[PDB]
Amino acid sequence: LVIWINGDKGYNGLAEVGKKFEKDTGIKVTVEHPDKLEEKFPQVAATGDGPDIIFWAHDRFGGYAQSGLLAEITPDKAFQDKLYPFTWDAVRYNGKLIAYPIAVEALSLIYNKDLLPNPPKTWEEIPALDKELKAKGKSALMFNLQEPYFTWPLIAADGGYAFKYENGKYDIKDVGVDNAGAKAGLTFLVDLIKNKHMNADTDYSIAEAAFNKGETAMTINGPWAWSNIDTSKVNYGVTVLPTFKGQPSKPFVGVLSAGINAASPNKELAKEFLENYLLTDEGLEAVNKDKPLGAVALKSYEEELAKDPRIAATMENAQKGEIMPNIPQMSAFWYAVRTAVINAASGRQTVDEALKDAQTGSGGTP
Amino acid sequence: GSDLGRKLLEAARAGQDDECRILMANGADVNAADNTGTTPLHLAAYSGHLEIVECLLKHGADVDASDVFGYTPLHLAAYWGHLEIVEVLLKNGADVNAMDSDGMTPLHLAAKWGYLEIVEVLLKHGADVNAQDKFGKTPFDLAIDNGNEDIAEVLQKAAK
Ligand SMILES: [Hg+2]
Repeated sequence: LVIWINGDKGYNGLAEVGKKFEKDTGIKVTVEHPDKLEEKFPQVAATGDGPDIIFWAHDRFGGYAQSGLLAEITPDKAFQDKLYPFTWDAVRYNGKLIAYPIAVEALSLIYNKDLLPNPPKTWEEIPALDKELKAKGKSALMFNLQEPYFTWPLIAADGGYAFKYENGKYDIKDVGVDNAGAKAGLTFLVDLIKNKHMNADTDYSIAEAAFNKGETAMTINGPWAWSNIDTSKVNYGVTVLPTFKGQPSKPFVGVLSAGINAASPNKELAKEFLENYLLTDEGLEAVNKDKPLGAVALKSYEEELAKDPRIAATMENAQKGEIMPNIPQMSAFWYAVRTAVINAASGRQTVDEALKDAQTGSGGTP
Repeated sequence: GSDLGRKLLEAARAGQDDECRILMANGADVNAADNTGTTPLHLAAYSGHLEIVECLLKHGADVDASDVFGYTPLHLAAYWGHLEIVEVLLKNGADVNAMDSDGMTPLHLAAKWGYLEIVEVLLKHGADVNAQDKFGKTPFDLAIDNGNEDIAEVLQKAAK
C-alpha cells in the first residue's frame, strides 16, 4: 500500500495507522507527501502508476474521475450511515462514489466576545451593529472581500449556487450566479460597502490583522485561521454564519477525501484500510494527534471532536453550506465570480451587470 | 491630491478635525477624490463630525459631489443619522432629491432607519415623497417595510 497525502496534514499519524495495518495484516504501508501531489497524481496516474490511495480535497477528484483515474468505491449500506449524509455528496462523479470522505471544513463567523457578546444571527442587523460600534472607533465586520470563497456564503444564501447538483452529477450548464438569489445577496454586500460598513479593498491580511488586534468585532474565516487568533489572545468565539432573508449563509464545503487509484490491484485491500482502519475513532485520532483534522465525516468521532465548539460550528456551517462542485468547470466559476464581486463592490459594474457576466463566464445562460 | 489628498480623505474618515485643518493648510485639495469618486466631504458626512464638514464647505467643497454609487454627502449624512450635518449640507445647497444608482434618495434612507427628525428637515426642503426607487418603493413604503411607525404617518400626511 502506497499513500499520498499533503505535507500539511498529519501524515505521521496516518503512518501509525499504517504500522497498525501491517502488524494486523502483513501488507506494508508507506505514507508519502510529495511536493504538489494534486498535480503529480493526474500525470503519474495517466501512465498507470502513482499511489494506491490519494488524500486530497474532494473538489479535485471530479477531474480525476473524469479521466478514469479513480476506482469506484463500494461502501456497504451500513458504512454509509457511519458518515454524515452530505459528505457522500462530495465524493460522487456521475452518480458514482469515487472517494471516502475523511474531514470537513467550511467558513464560520468568528467574533470578539468582549466587543460583541451577542453575535448577529442575521446579516440584516449588521448595519445597525456597525453603527453602534463605529461610535467606539471600531467596526462590526471585516473579512476578505477579494475572493469569492469568502463572499459566496452571503451571495448564495437566498438561492445562489455554482452548478446544479443532483444524483452525484453536476450540470455544467445550470449556473445559479445571476438568479434572484445571487443578485439579492451581492446587492446587500455592495450596500454594506456603499454605506461604508465595509471597504471594498479589504483582503485576507487586512481583515485578519484588524480582528486579531481588536479593531473589528467580527470576521469570516476557517479553522486554519484559529491558530493566529489564539496567539493574538483575543477572546473570540466561532459560531454559525448569519442568515440572509431567513436563509443560512451557504459557505463552500471542502471535504478531505481519500480516493483509490484505478490502476491499483489492491482495490478491495485499500477499502479495508480506509473503512476498517482509518475511518474509525482510533484511526482518525491517530491522525488528529499529529495535526488537527478539524471536523470529521465520521459521526462517532465528530461527536467527540464537537466538544470543541469551534469544530461544532464548522460542521454546522458545513452542513448548511454548498458542497464545492468537484468538476473542472469550477475553475471558470472562481475566475468569473471573482471579477464580478470585485467589480460590483467597486461600482465598476452594477450588480446585474456583474453577475450576468459571471453567469456567462461560468459557462451558464441568463 | 496624491499624498496630501489621500491623507485628507483619511483625516475626514477618522473625524480628525485638527489633522484636516493642518492638511488643508499644507495645500491639500478640498475636492480631492479617490478612484470611486469619494471626496473628503463624503467621508466627513459619514464620520458625523460637524466642524470638519463646515470646514470643508468653507474651503469650497462641492456639496453635490457624487461617488461611483451615485451617493452624495447628503446620502451618507441621512443614512448615518447625522441630523446637524444634513442641515448644513442642505443649507449649503445640497440637492435634497439626489438619487443614487439604485434610485435611493436621502428621504428613502432616513425613512428606512427611523430618523424621524431627519425625515422632517428633508421634507422641509422639498424632499420628494412620491419618488420611487429601482424596486418601485417610495420612502413611505420603506418606512412601512421597516416597521417605522411615526415616520410612515408623516410621509402619508405629506403625500395627501
Ligand atoms: Hg478641514
